[PDB]
Amino acid sequence: SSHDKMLAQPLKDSDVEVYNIIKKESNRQRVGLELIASENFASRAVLEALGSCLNNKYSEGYPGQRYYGGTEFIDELETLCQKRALQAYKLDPQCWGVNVQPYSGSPANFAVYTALVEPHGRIMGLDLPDGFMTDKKKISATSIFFESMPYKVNPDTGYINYDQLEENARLFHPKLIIAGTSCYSRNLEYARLRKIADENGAYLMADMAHISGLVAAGVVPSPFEHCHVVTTTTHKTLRGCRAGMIFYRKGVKSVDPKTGKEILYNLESLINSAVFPGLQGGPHNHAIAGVAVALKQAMTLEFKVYQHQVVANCRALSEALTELGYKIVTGGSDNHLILVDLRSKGTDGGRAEKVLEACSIACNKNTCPGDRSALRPSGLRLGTPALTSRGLLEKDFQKVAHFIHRGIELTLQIQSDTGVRATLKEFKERLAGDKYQAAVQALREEVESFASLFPLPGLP
Amino acid sequence: SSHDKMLAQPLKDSDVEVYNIIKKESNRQRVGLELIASENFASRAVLEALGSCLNNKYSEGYPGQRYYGGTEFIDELETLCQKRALQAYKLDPQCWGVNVQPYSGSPANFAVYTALVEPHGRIMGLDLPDGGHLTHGFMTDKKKISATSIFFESMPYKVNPDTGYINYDQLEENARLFHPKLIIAGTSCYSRNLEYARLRKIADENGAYLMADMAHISGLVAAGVVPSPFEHCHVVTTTTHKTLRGCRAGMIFYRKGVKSVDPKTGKEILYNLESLINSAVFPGLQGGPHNHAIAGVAVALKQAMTLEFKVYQHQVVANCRALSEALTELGYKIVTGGSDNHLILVDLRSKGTDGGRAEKVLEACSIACNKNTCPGDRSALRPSGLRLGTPALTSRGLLEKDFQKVAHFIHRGIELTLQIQSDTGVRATLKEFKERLAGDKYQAAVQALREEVESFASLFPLPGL
Amino acid sequence: SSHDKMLAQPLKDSDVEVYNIIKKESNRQRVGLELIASENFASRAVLEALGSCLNNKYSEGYPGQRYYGGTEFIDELETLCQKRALQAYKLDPQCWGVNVQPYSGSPANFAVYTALVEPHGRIMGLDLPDGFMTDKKKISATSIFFESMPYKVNPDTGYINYDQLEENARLFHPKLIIAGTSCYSRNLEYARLRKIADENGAYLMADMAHISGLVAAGVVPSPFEHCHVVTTTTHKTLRGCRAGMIFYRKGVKSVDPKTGKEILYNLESLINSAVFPGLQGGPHNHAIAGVAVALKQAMTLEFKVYQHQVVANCRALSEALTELGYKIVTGGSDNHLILVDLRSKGTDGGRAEKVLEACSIACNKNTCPGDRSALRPSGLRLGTPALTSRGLLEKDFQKVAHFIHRGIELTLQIQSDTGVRATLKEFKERLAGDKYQAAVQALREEVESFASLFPLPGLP
Amino acid sequence: SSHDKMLAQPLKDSDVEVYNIIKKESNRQRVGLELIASENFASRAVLEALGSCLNNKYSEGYPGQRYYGGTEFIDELETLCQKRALQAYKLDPQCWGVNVQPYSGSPANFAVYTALVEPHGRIMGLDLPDGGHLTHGFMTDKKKISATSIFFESMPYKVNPDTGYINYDQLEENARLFHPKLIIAGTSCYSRNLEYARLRKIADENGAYLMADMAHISGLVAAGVVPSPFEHCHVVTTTTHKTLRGCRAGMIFYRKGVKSVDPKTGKEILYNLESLINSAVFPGLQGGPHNHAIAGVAVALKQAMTLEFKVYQHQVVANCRALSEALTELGYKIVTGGSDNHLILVDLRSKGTDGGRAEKVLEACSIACNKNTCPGDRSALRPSGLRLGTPALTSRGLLEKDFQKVAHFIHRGIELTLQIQSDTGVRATLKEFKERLAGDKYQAAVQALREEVESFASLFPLPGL
Repeated sequence: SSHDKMLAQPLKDSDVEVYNIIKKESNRQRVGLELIASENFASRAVLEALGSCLNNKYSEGYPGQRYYGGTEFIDELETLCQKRALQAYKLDPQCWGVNVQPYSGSPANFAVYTALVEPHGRIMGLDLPDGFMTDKKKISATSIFFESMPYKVNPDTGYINYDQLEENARLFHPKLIIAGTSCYSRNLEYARLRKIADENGAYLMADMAHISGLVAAGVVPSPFEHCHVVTTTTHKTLRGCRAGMIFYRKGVKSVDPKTGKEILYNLESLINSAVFPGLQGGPHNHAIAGVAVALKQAMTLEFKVYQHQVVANCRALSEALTELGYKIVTGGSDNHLILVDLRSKGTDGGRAEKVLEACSIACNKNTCPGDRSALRPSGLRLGTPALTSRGLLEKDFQKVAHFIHRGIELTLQIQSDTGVRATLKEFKERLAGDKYQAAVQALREEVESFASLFPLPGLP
Repeated sequence: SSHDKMLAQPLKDSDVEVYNIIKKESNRQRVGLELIASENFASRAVLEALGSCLNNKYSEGYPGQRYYGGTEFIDELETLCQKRALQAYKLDPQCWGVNVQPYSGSPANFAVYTALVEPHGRIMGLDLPDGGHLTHGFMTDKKKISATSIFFESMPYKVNPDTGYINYDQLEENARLFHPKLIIAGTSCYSRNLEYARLRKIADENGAYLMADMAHISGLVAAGVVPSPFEHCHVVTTTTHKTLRGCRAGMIFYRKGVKSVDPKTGKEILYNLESLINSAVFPGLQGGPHNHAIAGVAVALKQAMTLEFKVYQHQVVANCRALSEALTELGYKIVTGGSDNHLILVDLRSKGTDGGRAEKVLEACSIACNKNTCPGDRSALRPSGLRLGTPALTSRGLLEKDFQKVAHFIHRGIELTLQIQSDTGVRATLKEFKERLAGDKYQAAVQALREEVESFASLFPLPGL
Repeated sequence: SSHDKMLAQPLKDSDVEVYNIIKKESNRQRVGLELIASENFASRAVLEALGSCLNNKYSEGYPGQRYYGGTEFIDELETLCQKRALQAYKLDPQCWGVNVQPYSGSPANFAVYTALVEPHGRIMGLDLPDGFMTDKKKISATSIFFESMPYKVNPDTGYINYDQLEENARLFHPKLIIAGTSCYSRNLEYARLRKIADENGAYLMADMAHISGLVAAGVVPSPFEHCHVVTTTTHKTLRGCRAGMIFYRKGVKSVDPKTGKEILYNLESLINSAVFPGLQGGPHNHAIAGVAVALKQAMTLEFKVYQHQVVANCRALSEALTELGYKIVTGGSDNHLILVDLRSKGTDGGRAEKVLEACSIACNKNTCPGDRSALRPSGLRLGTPALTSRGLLEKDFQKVAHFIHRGIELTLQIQSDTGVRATLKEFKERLAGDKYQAAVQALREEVESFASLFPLPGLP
Repeated sequence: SSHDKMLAQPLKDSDVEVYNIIKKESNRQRVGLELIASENFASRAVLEALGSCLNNKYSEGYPGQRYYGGTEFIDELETLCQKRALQAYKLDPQCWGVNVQPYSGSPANFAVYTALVEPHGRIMGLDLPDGGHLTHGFMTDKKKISATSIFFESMPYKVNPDTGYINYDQLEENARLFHPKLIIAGTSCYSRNLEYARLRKIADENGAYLMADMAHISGLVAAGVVPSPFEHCHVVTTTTHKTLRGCRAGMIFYRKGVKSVDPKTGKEILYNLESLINSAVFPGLQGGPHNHAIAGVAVALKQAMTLEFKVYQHQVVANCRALSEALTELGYKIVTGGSDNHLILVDLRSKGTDGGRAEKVLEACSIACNKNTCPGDRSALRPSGLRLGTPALTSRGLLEKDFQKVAHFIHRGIELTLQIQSDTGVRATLKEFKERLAGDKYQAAVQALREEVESFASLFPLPGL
């Protein structure tokens, strides 16, 4: 019965190519060390929920205002998901509302923009290379469909120039202030941004994606106390699937003493109209189920213990890097991400990242505060949200730092052999050169011996 | 301690609520009759590929222009997926390019819009009550609803209410006055084929691009039973589920090679849609692609290239024709006479009722249906037609005699609708009708009907696991 | 000293160049036959009003809401002007308002566009070649700042296709539909356009610039019966200065059946804000005084007698031209214009009109349905009211008909001698032939001796 | 018969109402004292040229590319006018071009905007409450008022509230963040000179154009007493009256010739602003130009090229310095310390009052002035400064002692205003101030002051007629 078995044949028997590809990817992820702030591993429950039968049911609409029938279970599931989302951050249901229909973070941001900014409006957000539009063309859709004037961080101290921000806000008259960032270890002053938005009558939007889990454990002050709209995601902190969440205020905005009447919020209806049928159509029920499972798993004491272990291991890694003689800029860090400058060592960030990738070591490259050169980014970024989930410890992070030191010594040897005056092309030519490849091979094997010890969460 | 079990505990033991919800949903879908056109059941291979470790790896960028390291396996997988996509439609790789980065159909449509329309431009697509989609342009005189109508200027063309076919003459006359930049060829409720040759001629006369939307007929194009629009259209946006039995994703096919030749100088002009689409998709709108979705699309495309898929599509169209003839045998008014696809539109005005009441009554007896307006209706909030789809049941093993039995069941349901409407009068409202559905008078009849249809549905298996 | 003379010396003593230029222009205008429909001759009263001391006063704003002090006289003058404007068309002041601040017709159109179209909106109006935007670029500012698609008349008969207009407007959803014409001299069904606007909830715009004074004499049905906003100029019919007027509806728009309430018109405030301080600044008081004098002179029986003489002379000229074998197209026209065709003779309108300008006869080409090319026009439009303002009678119009017949004969002779396949520059060179120069000089002497008998209105 | 009596009747016999209105206006202008900066009396030659028969002739089009016929005289007049305009400012015809077709300053500004800014672009002009003009961009948080703010995106820069000079540093820092396409250099209530070199450097660093507006100094640049901005600016729009003694019109000067050369290929780039400006003026916004206005501005430009004009401008600046020193001696605070142009701004916060009431009190005694906010005022509804213009009275033949007498009269008026304000209290509203002004107690004093100033002003003639 091959005709009936076609819909029931396993993946190993149906397509061996993708099966071998997935097996090789799992083998690489198991024996390869990962040091990336955005990299993590999801639990098995969310993986089982993604492969559920909810991928077939079409559920356009909202509970009580659906378009199709037989959506009682879907409505109950989404209600449970939104209740768990509201309870995870300890928010009053009468004043806060959550939406999980957007597919990811960028669609959620675009929906919020179409709902609030009234395209061709004015936005004020943080600059891209400081943690986006050009004079010749516009790359990001936010600059294409909307007008934005970014504010620059102070190049001397490294903090937001609040006086210049207020001046540019009162001179530009924006409609929404973006209180979000990608590379900023210091905590933002949400109260000052809130009072600025109240003085200018604009809204405040925060982006707590990269810290979505850090706020869950109460390690970072919650931005829900001042910001009106709070957009975030579910991965890179919560070990969940790829989805987006939007938090908006509900209730009375401010009572008007001129007429004695009160004004109610209107963000809920605008957002609900912007998500559907504005941009997206049928939501992903499996994604909502995975998000609900991740949110329920995050509301346990084990999540707080894991976050404490994360911050402790980050502090231990910073201390180990400082002990060996490395210069950690910006006075360490106040979050999980770690930024180090290897300019004084005599090695470039991109070359070091390439040599680390050659020996099964992962990292990230980004510019440093006060951009001085776009061709030589020396802001090598480190993070361990996934190694802590696997079961790494500070005594093991000492050996990880020893491996990083061996890698930087290999990079120094390569730069001394090929020459510091050599361009990037001839350097890329000598990554797999035999001259020292055996040494590089050594830098691989021991690393593998360190990777096969710890297990890999997921499906067996 | 408990940290090792937290990342390894099964969902049945971790969260019993969502487990019971999924079990109840599967039990409902097993004993139910699904007649929605955009409804199908994915295979086990796609479900297993979606729940792989690819959800952990971040793969922002394009092959050869990646931003991070260690992307060999992801690049190989995406290359295999795009090769299978190009081979599934028998397209020359030197003349056609495929992109699978968009998350779904609407993101792909918005990406093509921001790439080619040059926002604040002019768009002409199919009207929504005439079988169009929300992304094809929809706006009223009061305010704009769809994002395509907000960011762009859309003017949809009307369909001929007498014969039911698209009035190509009115479109040609309006193209000279409106001067559009891109013509949308996409249908959601339409039982006939489109004249892509005349649309391409009009686009060349007006100097505009052509964007086809083969969402429903996609799998049909995989079987060769429907003329492929790749012969005339420039851009082609399509989905992966619906009928192709894949995960929720979108695919964009664009032209490559020489677009035109200058007769005077002789210089060869090359296409420029590839770079624009690649820039609009990333980092224009979306960020990190879903590797699991790409793997599922690749598996579905590999499974579609078999003869079993063509046999399944032939059985789908045969059961569609059988259901159509069995329903027109009972005296039901069918628009346009027949159907050239899997979806059919049954008109209820010949029975003295509307589509909403019949859809709700079918919903009461576990019969999946959807309402839709007919060409020539005086109001959009009171639809008179019902949309039925064959492949949802055909994927389970339904036959011609079984389809005739389901047609008799829908006839009995329509008789029940007429009885309930005559019991509450002709001047009643819809709330009173819904209250009469849950009444004790018709409780026994609808209960017996639901039990009968559930016993009939329990004989066929349900794919998944 | 010299300061007492610099601001007191006449124009003849100050600058002799512009003085001689004005003298030559007046001499040319004295001996000649201006056959353009747009040209006219203003009275001496408005000429003295333009040279008044009102040019020094720099006033801004509207009466009762001025910015500077001591504007009582300007406010009284503007009130008298608007009262005379309302009384000239027999309009109820409680339902109609008039504004004279716009400088000309196109500024008034742009002001009402910024007031009622909400730029980046939708407009529906007649195109250029049927009495405007290209496929590559945009020429008019209306297509640049606003989106618009034109509706075209049927090619067989030439009347407005109202059914196709309804079918297009039902899907295009226009915000304001205009009703104007420059070469389509057939009456428009304003009731059907009003019904269309009420069905689509849009506004109706009228352009009575060509028939403005013709509405003052009651010869043409007034478009104020159905149209909401009616713009018009001040010259070419009423013999006034360069200015424009905007008429808008006032009162209750419609009754609200929900609670028995009523919706009042708000076009007044929008038009006022768009005019000032939207586009223009300080209005021209001299222009206001001139248009006020013109409106006061137009409300007399002499104006109606002049319009009757205009239409009688137009009928007589059309009959005299038809008698001489010249095929008049569309049976002439309705109000004041005639259009002779020369395609039956063989020569185009361009050669005839350039020979006419060579023999001191003022004519101009125009685009009409049938003449698919502007470089080779077949339509020669003339103008009646100028000769009537100069005092020409029926026998005088017959003499002008004999003169234009002789001119067409001379043009045909020139074309036959130079060849029908010759280019335009060959025709220009043949126009300077010895015998042709003698003939055109004789014709010029004849027409100058004919025109010297009739006086020229203006300053002594 | 009737046509000889209607079209030849004088204005006094035809319409007596407008005749009496004009007579009353002339009497008010002769007996009253005007101190507004944007006020002047045109010569009799311009008034005679305005009333010529040129109003009848239509001149739609450009010289050499006309549409109608018989325009040789109008073409020669426009050529003479543009030649006089080019020669008045000592500009090379091969490098500069002039256009006089715009009707006024605002239409010319809008034409330059729609020609160069590429609407929906970004502009940076001077703020309205900081001495700027309304056409230079002005918008609030609730809605947009100016058409420039509606069609374009404008972000104005403020003036230093401490010293009173334009903060070029803040403008330079904001130019890199806003990325403007055109920088506006213009003002209406600024008593100092502009640093056009710094603005040109900022524009070259940002790659944007520099649009100058020399309206209030249109005459000052003619006599060479103020440095000309043509050395750095590309496009300069100006008026024809205010301080030039001409009719209502506007002029636009644009650069011509080679803009820059390519260092790599060696090919020189030519300017393209001429064609864009010509297309934006006609048939972009306006239609048929005013030949009488062209003749009047030509006469004014020919009269301005004499030595009497330079002597008049020197007398204006001397009387302005004398009035400034008299106001400083009278204990009144002068903004920015002095004035380098014809206009001055006197602050009233040093005496404990505002300009709103003082303006109307001066108007009650036949003293014309205008209120304006001072740099540092927290509310635009209560302005504190008063703007005074010397060239309005200098055109009649006043001297330093005459301006000192006017300053003494203004001081007495300010004393009366302070007395009236103290009589009604500080917490009183402006309407209560108006009602208290109607009382005979102060009405007798203001009437005596009005009689005195009228008897003083009647001793001087009034140009015109």
